[PDB]
Amino acid sequence: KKAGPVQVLIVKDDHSFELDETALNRILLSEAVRDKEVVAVSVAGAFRKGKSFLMDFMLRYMYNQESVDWVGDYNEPLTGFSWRGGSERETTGIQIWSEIFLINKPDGKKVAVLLMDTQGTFDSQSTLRDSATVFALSTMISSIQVYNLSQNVQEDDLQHLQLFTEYGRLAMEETFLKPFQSLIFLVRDWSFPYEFSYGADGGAKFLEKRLKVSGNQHEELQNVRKHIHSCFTNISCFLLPHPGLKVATNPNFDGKLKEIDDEFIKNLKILIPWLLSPESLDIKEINGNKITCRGLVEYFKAYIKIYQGEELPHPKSMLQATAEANNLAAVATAKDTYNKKMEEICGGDKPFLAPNDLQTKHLQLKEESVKLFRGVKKMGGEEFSRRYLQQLESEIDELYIQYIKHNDSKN
Ligand SMILES: Nc1nc2c(ncn2[C@@H]2O[C@H](COP(=O)(O)OP(=O)(O)O)[C@@H](O)[C@H]2O)c(=O)[nH]1
Ligand SMILES: [Mg+2]
Repeated sequence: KKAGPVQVLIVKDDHSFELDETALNRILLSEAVRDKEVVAVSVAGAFRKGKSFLMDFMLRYMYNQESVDWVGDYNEPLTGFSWRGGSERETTGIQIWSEIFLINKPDGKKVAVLLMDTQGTFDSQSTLRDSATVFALSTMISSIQVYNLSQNVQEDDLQHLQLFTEYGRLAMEETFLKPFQSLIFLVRDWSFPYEFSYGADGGAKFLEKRLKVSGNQHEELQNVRKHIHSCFTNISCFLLPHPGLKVATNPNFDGKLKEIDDEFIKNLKILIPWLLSPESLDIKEINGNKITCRGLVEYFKAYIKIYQGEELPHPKSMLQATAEANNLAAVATAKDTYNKKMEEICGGDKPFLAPNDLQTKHLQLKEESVKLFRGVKKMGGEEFSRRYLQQLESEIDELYIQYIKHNDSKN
């Protein structure tokens, strides 16, 4: 029925990660949105840090682009669809919004925006692994990762980034492109507007001090500061102020808007567009290929097989995963091209085509669609690629078959 948060990936108590593929397919494989280039916005962070709360206002904005006052009526309590849904009942894992959002970039492109909520605990390793895995995945998939910290970017906050740098540096060498898109530090209750101002301007001078290496204090947090900037195309920071005390000292805050502090609402109002304004949306791209919702479904499947058991994958294994998904996505794109181009000539209905003619069109469009497959960059390497080549040839042969059926409907 109506939209709500659907728990697509969950961490099992046995330390294994189960991905509800079916729900993922309902959402991203729907015909309306399947073929759209995709923006994947994820918020990740500790439990009980104001994530859902924020993500509300992200929905309020998405369902109300037109409004100047999407934030809502001040004398009315906050209402609308809710990420908090059933109160937690909190478990490490990833939630996505049941409704994908369709939006036009300034250049007329109709993109799909996917909202991810990433919940995990960050305290004990047997509990960090899962979190760092959920975090890994979350970041791997997302085009935009907003990292939701409480009061400051702390060393332990920067620690969870360690897992990427190893994999980044590796991916970077093999692809010759930086591996991740945008990472955003969202500092939650900033209390030094006199040291750095709230919002992006100020958030950025803050992040520059915090990320600068060689307090001499840091240890192998040096390694992260050293390489963090090479792994991410862009890294930014937003200083968000305290919601006021009615919001902080209450669970499932049911108050009216006026209850929320003014400077929190002031700044919340620039923040959300900042992240999800049409100009600000960043299309997910791996290797320099833009990714399709269908395409994105491949990367889920691939990365999930990797994080099985307590042991975490080595960059090398992750890398190989990215190769699978990257290769698969090329198949779908090339097969889509063949399929859609064939549909004109063969016809959704009409008109008649002589058997030998269908033959000659098919194999040229098959050879040429295979060429496009070869054209796209492949993570793994030709040898690794070649197994997928066959798959594409085989998937096209079965599409050919289906098209002789249709063709052979002219008496
Ligand atoms: N101190 C503080 N508390 C907040 C903020 N935003 C929300 N809260 C409150 O903190 C509690 C946890 O927020 P919640 O939405 O459940 O975040 P989540 O549990 O991480 O998804 C809720 O009762 C909120 O009412 C914030 O920016 N600062
Ligand atoms: Mg949440």
